[PDB]
Amino acid sequence: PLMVKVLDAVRGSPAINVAVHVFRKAADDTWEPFASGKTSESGELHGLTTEEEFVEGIYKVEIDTKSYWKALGISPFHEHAEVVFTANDSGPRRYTIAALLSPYSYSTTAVVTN
Amino acid sequence: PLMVKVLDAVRGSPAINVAVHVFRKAADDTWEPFASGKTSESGELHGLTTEEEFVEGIYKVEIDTKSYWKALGISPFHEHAEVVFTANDSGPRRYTIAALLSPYSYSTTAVVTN
Amino acid sequence: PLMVKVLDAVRGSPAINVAVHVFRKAADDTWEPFASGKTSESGELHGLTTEEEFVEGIYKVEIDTKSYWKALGISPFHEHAEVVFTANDSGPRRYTIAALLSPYSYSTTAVVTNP
Amino acid sequence: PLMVKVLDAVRGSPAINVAVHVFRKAADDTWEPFASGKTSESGELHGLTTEEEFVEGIYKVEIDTKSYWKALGISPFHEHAEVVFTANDSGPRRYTIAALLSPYSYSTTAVVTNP
Ligand SMILES: Cc1cc(-c2nc3ccccc3o2)cc(C)c1O
Ligand SMILES: Cc1cc(-c2nc3ccccc3o2)cc(C)c1O
Repeated sequence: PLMVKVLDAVRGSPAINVAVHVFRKAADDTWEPFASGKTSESGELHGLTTEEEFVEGIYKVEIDTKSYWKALGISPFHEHAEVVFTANDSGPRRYTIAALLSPYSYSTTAVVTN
Repeated sequence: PLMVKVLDAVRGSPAINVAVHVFRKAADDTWEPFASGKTSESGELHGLTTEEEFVEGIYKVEIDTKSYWKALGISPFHEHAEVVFTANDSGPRRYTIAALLSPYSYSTTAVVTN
Repeated sequence: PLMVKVLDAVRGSPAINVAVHVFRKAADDTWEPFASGKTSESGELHGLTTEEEFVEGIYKVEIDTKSYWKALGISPFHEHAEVVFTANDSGPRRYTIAALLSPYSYSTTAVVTNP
Repeated sequence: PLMVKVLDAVRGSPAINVAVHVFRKAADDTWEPFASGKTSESGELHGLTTEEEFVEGIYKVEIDTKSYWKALGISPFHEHAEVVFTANDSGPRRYTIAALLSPYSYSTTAVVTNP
């Protein structure tokens, strides 16, 4: 039900081998680790969770943009890119979180479908 | 070698049934019709051209954003979104032109891969 | 009534010295030159037109992004970024056309105000 | 030395009355409140800090986008837009953090200048 897609606006390419960490907000308002991985050669990270586990709640997707840019020898602005949202059962069932990265900027969108 | 992907930033969805026209710049500097279609239920338009036909040159991809927004009952700013680029044989072989649409704004990127 | 602002997403800076050409669609459906200029050290281009001259019409703002990137040593994807819109069709408005540039991407927005 | 600018991509306008909270990472690795305010009728938030107070550190600018959209009748995707960055680590700089908002998307950039 959750996929993350990361693109590079400098090179016009997928952003490959980017670390992504997903957290779920706990009852005490802290962020508990939920899922993680590294983007593939297509800039995608699949397999993070299952329908059973991905219950309604507040989630944070953290994309390690700084390390990505540093590996390319480029000085970036942000420590990371953060996407924070509520999963809602009454909306469509599949969430794609997409991010388009530049050294001093990023764009993010959600594509939520059935 | 050419795919167009259109997303809706208001609804968080693919932008479905959007008209897309591709033109190739002619020797006399006019834009000659090249390919066209309507985005699918996934916001994608595949099958526009072939490797044989998609020779090096300057291309324009015109996305009919105004009609899209009007069909949703939303007043938009732009007449259309235009993406103009050179196809180059020495770069990667497959071009995805992606657009992320809002009523008064849009984002576009190119994902060029082998 | 028409201002253009250009930012560089690689440098985190205004995009300075960017050429901008504005056209207006004529009665015969061709794109007539309307005005032109270059962005300043703030990434802004002011003074393109006047409220008298900026009548209703369909306008195209062409931002010459390719030349900008090439001069930074980047061979960019796009030839230019074009922004096409109807202006002043409910009376005079002020338009800011903003663009944020990367070598293989850009975003553009408009801020439209009624004086 | 720190300004926040917020634009609305649906309306083509400044995003007015947007709450913004700035935090700074403390020695113990927690996010300490640093400053806060709301965007003006221009979509800008000035006066958050001073060059004396805005020392080197890791800062988080939280833009309360959800509340903004809900008040326009749109149930948006994100809880907020957060911008996290190291500041002033090569001496004082001026930072503009800009955000362009849609219900299911945003973009953000920084403009960093050396006075
Ligand atoms: C211009 C743009 C494209 C995308 C985009 N998301 C995509 C997903 C699959 C294939 C191509 C894609 O392009 C995402 C964002 C946040 C953007 O600002
Ligand atoms: C297209 C765009 C414009 C801006 C923008 N930032 C601006 C600052 C002052 C005036 C107009 C401005 O437009 C910011 C972002 C994150 C964008 O994606």
